[PDB]
Amino acid sequence: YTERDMLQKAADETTLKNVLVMKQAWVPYPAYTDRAAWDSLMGSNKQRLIAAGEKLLDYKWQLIPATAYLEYERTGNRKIMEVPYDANRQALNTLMLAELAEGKGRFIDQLLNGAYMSCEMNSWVLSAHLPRQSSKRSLPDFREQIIDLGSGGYGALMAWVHYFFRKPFDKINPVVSLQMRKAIKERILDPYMNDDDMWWMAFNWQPGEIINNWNPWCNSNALQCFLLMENNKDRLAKAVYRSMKSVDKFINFVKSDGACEEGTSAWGHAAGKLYDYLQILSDGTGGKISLLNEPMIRRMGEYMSRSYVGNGWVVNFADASAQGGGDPLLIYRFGKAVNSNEMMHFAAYLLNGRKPYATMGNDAFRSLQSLLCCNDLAKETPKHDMPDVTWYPETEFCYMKNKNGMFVAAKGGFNNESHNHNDVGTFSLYVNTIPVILDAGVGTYTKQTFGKDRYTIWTMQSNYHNLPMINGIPQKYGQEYKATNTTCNEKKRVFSTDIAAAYPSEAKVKNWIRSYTLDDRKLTITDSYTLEEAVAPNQVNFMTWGNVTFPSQGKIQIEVKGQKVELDYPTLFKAELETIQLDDPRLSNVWGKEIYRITLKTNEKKETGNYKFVIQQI
Amino acid sequence: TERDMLQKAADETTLKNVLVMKQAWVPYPAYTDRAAWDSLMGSNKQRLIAAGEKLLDYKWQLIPATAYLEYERTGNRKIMEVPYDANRQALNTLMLAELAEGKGRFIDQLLNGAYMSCEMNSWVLSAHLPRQSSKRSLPDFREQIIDLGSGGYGALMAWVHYFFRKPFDKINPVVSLQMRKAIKERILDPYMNDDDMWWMAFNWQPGEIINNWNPWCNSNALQCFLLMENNKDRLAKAVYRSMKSVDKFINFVKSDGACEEGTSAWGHAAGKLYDYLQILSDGTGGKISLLNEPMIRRMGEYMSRSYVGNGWVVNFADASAQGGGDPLLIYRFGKAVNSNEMMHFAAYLLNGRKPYATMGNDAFRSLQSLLCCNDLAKETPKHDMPDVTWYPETEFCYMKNKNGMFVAAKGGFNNESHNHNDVGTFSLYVNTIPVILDAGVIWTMQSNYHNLPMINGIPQKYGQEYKATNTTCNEKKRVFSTDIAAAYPSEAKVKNWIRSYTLDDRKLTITDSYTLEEAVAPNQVNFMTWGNVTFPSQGKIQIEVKGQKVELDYPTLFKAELETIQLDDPRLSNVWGKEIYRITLKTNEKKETGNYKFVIQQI
Ligand SMILES: CC(=O)N[C@@H]1[C@@H](O[C@@H]2O[C@H](C(=O)O)[C@@H](O[C@@H]3O[C@H](CO)[C@@H](O)[C@H](O)[C@H]3NC(C)=O)[C@H](O)[C@H]2O)[C@H](O)[C@@H](CO)O[C@H]1O
Ligand SMILES: CC(=O)N[C@@H]1[C@@H](O[C@@H]2O[C@H](C(=O)O)[C@@H](O[C@@H]3O[C@H](CO)[C@@H](O)[C@H](O)[C@H]3NC(C)=O)[C@H](O)[C@H]2O)[C@H](O)[C@@H](CO)O[C@H]1O
Ligand SMILES: [Zn+2]
Ligand SMILES: [Zn+2]
Repeated sequence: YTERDMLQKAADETTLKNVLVMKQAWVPYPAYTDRAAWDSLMGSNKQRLIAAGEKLLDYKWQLIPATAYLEYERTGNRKIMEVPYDANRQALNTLMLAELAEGKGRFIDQLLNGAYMSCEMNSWVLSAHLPRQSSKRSLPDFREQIIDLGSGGYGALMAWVHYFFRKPFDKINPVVSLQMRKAIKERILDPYMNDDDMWWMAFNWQPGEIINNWNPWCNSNALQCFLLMENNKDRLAKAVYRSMKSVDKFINFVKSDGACEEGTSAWGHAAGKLYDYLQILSDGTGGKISLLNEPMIRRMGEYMSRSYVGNGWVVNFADASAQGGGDPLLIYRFGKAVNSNEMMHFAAYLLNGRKPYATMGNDAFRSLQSLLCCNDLAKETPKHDMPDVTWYPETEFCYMKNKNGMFVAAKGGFNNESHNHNDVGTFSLYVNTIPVILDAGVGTYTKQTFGKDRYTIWTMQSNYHNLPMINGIPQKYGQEYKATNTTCNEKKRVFSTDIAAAYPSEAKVKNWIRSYTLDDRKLTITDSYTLEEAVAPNQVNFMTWGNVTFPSQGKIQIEVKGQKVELDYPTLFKAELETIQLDDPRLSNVWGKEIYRITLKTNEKKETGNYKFVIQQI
Repeated sequence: TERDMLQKAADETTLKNVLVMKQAWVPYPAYTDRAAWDSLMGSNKQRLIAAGEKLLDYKWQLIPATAYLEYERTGNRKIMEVPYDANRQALNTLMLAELAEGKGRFIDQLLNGAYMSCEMNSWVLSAHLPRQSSKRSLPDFREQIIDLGSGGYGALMAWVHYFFRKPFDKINPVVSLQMRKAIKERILDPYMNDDDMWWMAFNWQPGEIINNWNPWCNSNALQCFLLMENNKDRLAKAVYRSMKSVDKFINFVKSDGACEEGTSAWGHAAGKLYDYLQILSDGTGGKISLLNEPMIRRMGEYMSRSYVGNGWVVNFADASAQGGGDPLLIYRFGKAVNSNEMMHFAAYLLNGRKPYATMGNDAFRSLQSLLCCNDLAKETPKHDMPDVTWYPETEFCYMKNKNGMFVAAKGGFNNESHNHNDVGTFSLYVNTIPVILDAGVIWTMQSNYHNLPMINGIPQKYGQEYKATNTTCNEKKRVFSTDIAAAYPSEAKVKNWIRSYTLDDRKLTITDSYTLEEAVAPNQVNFMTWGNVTFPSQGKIQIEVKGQKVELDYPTLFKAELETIQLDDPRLSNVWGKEIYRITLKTNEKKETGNYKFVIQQI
C-alpha cells in the first residue's frame, strides 16, 4: 500500500465544484427524440437491438419470492434468487437499447413496467450480499439499504432509464418517474452518502484488509447515479469527492507496475472498472479531472494484452484459470482513452474476425459506451504485437517471447500473494500459444481451499509447479517465504531469482538460484544451489499434458495440440511420468481428462551443485 | 330515517369499557392446538390440505403497471383483477390448509404471499384507484385509499399475521413487521385520517348513494383494528367511527328488510351488515349486538322469501332470474338472529350435498364457515314460509298457494336502484318455473317488456315521481292492488289505473280498472313468457314450459299475437335459452272508462 492519492492530488472539493457539468450536459448520447443522430450512431446495431427488444414485448417481469432469498441461508443457493433478478435486469437493459434504436414508443410500456416493478422490490441487493446489513439476514429489510455489486448496477440502469425516458413515461403517468427518483435516492444516493462503513468503500481500511474490484465497480455505479440524478451542485460535489477518496484507496493498494496479481479473469471488473470510473469522472468534469493520461493506468490496461498468450490461453499464476479472454469493445475503449495503440490493435485481434456489435448484458454504461466505439473498432487492424520482454518489477512477473513462437512466463514473489499458490520461481512455457510446461490453475472450492490445509490441495503446492523439492522438501506457505535478488535482463531475456527463502528450515538450503534464458530457439532452465546440509536427494518436477515420450536417457518429448518439444535433462536423474486423472470439471474443462507430472529423481546428495535443462521445438 | 341504532347502543366511553383486548375475542383455536383444530375441522381437514397441496408451487403473480393503466386506456378491469384475485385466493387457501394440517408445510408459501403483498404499492383495484387525489388508475405511493378489494386484502393479511406471526418470526421477524406497517398504512391510518371516502357516508346528503360498500368496507376495517390495534383509546375511537358510519347505512335502508337490488346483492349488502354486527358483537363480548333487532332478521329473511326454488328467484329491476346464495352464510346469519326459517332454508339450499368450508378470498367468511359446518350438516332441509310476504315501504309483495303458484308483484317508482320501468308488474311461477316472467339483466328496462299495460298506447316514463299510489296488500285474501296511473306521462291522459292480483287456491286473477281523461289510442296489454306458447281459441293462451302447463284467459275484444325475442346477449340466453316471447294484446276499441280481467290457472 502506497499513499499516491492521485485523485485527491488532481482536485479537491472546491476544484471539483468549479468543473462539474450540471444538468446532464455531459451525456455523450443523442436526445431520445433525435432520430437521425441515433440512426447514425447505431449503424447496423439498430436492426439487431430492435429485434432483441421485439423478443421482450411479452416478457413477464419475474417476482423474487422471499423463499428465494431465504434459500441463501438455508443451503447457500444464490442462483435461485440471481437468475430471475438478472433476467429482469437484462430485459430492462435490452429494452432501453431497443427503444433508443427505434424511437417509436413501442418498448415504452415494457420499460415502464420494468421500472415500476423495480421500485416495488424492497431492495436491489443480492441475497448473498444482504447479510452485510445490520440484521445480518439474507432477506431484504425494508427499513435499511446497503449497496453491493448488483444494486449499484441496478441503480445505474434505472438512472439511465429515467434519463432517457422520463418525458414519455411522464406523458403516461408522472408517478413512475417520481418513484424511480425516490428509489434511486433511497437505495444508492443516501446510503452512499450516509454510511461510511460499507466494506468496499475502504474508508476504514488498514493493513491486512482487502480492497478489490468491488471498490471501483461500486464507486463507478454510484458516480453514474449521482451524475444522472443529483441536480444540487453542492450535494453532487460532495458525493463525487467522496468517490474520489474511496477510489484512491484502490489505486493506492494495487501495484504501480500494473500487473493484476489475481490474473486476467478479474481484469475486466478490476482495472476495467477503474477505467470506467475514470471515464465517468472525466465526462462529468468536462475532461478537467482525468487520470487517463497517467502511465500507471496505461500499464494496468496493457496487462490484459501482455498476459494473453493466444487462442484463449492466458498466464495463470495463483488460483486462476489457464483459459481466459476479454471484452474487445471494453479493451478498445480503455486503449483509446489511455492512448495505447497496443491495446486497440489487441481488441481488434480478440474480435476473432467478428464485426463489433453493442454489448448486451445488464451493464448500462458499457452497453451505451459500446455504441460509441463500434465504428472505430470495426476499422481497427487486428494485431497482437508486444515487446519480447515485459518485466513487472514489484509484482515480480516476467514475460519473455521469441519470434519462433515460444512464450515463457516466470515469477519471483512470496507465498502470501492474492489467491496464492506456493510457486516462487516457477515458469510456464507456451509454444505457438499452446501450454507445454503448464500451470494447472484453479479447481472447485472445497472446505480445505481456505485455511490451514489449503496446501494439502495438489494445485496449490510447489510439488505440482515447475520447481525443485530441495532436499526433498517443498515450499511453505507464508509472507516471509519469498524470492530474493530477483532480476530480469530485458535485452538478454534472462530472468533469475534466489528461491531459497521460500523453503522451510527443514529444507536446509542457503541459496538456490533458478534462472530462465530464452534465446531465439530454446529455453534454458538452470538451478545453482548451496545447502546447509545434504539430507535427502533433490527432486525437480515439470507439469505437462498431451503425448509424452522418453526416446532416450536425458530426453523427453512432448507433443500437444500440433506442437512438439524436446526437454533435455541431466542424466543423473531418473525420469518418471505421473498421470493426474482430472475428476474436477473446473480443471478437466481446461485440460481434458488428465495431465502429467514429470518427476526427476536421483540418488545423488551433495551440498552444492547445479542442473541445466533445455527445451526446444522439434 | 335517523334510527342511529349503534350510537344508541353505546358511545365511545361505554364502548371502551366493553371492548375485548389482546384479541381474546377470537373464536378459533390457537394454531398450535392440533386436537382442537381436528375437532373443529372434521371432514374439511383432508379437503383443505389437498387444496393447499395444489398451491405448494403456486407462483405469486406480479401485477404490471400496464394492467392498471389499461383501466384508463380501455376500461378493462379484469386484466388487473384476475391475477390480484388469484393471489388473494391462494393466500386464503394456504391459511386454511395450514390451520388444517399444522405441520408447517404451507408456511413458506404463506410467508411468500405476505411478503409479495407488502411489496405491492397498493391493494386497491385499478377501477377504484381513480378516487385517489390524483384521480389516476395506478397506485401512487404517496397516498392510500380503501376500496372493496383493499379492505378484504387487509383483513386477510391481518388474519395471516394473527395466526402465523410466531412461525413467521422464527424464519425472519421482518416479514411480520412489514405486515404491521402495511396494514397500518393501507387500512388503519387512512380509515382514521380520511373522512372523505365516499362509502363511509360521513357528510352524506339526500340524492347520494349508500350501498353495500359501507358495511363491507366497515366490516373489513373493523377486523383489522380488532386484530392489529392494541392501544385501547385508539381502538375505541376506530370502532366508534365504524359504528357511526354503519349507522348511515342502517338509516338509509328500508325497515321492511327488502333488498331492492335482489338476491344477488343480498350476500354483500345485508350479508355484510350481518358480518359487521357479528364482528362487533364478538369484539365487545356480546355486549354491543343488534343481532336481536327485528329489522336485521327481516333483512336476513328476504333471502328466503325471494327464493322461489330450483335456482329461480324474484328478479325485479336489473337482476337475474337465476340466483342463489351461500348456504353457510345464510345458516350463520339465521342462527345469529334466531331465524329457524333461514337455518332450515340453508340446509335446503345444500340440495343433499355436505357443507364444506367456504374458499374464495374472504378470510372472515372462510374461518366462520369452519365454525358452523358441523351444525349445518345436522340441520334438516326445508323451505317453509308464509303464503304472503308484504314489504310495504319497498312495495314488494309475494303470494303463494298450496298448488305451487307463486306470484311476485310490486308498486314502487321509476327511479329505484338498477331501475326497470315496472311499476305494478308481476311475475308468476308454477312449481318454481317462471311462466309469466321478468326478463332481468335497453328493451329489458322498458314497461313495454314487463307485465303491464300501455295506457292509451303509451308506456311508463323514467323518474322519481313516476310512481304507484295507494299500494295495498290484503294478506289474508292474497290481494295486491295499486294505482299505476302516475307512472305514465301526461299524454297517457289517465286519471286512474288500478292493477290488482288475486291469488286463490286454483287461479291468479289479474284486473285492470281505468278512467282516462280522454280516449286517444287503444290500450295495449303485454305479458312476457317462454317455452311452448299456443293459442287454442279466442280468449285463450296456453303455455307449456319445463313440465308446467297453464292457460291465460283474456278478454275477447283483444287480438293476441306472439312476438319472438331472440336473445343474443349471453347473460340472458344463459338463463332463458335462445328466445323468449312477448304476448301482445291489442284492440280497436277505445273508451274513457273500462276494465279487463285475465285469469291464469294450471290445466
Ligand atoms: C458472498 C460474498 O460476499 N462474497 C465476497 C466476495 O465477493 C464476490 O466477488 C465475486 C467477484 O467479483 O468475482 C462476485 O462475482 C461476480 O458477481 C456479479 C454480480 O452478480 C456478476 O456480474 C459477475 O459475473 C460475477 N463474477 C464471477 C462469478 O466471476 C460475487 O458476486 C461476490 O459475492 C469478495 O470478493 C470477497 C472479498 O474478500 O469477500 C467475499 O466474502
Ligand atoms: C368502478 C366503480 O367505482 N363502480 C361503482 C360501483 O362499485 C362496484 O360495485 C360492485 C358491486 O358491489 O357489485 C363491485 O362488484 C363486486 O366486486 C367485488 C370486489 O372485487 C367482488 O368480490 C364481487 O364478487 C363483485 N360483484 C359482482 C361482480 O357482481 C365492483 O367491484 C365495484 O366497482 C358502485 O356500487 C356504484 C354505486 O353507485 O358506483 C360505481 O361507480
Ligand atoms: Zn499454480
Ligand atoms: Zn324487469
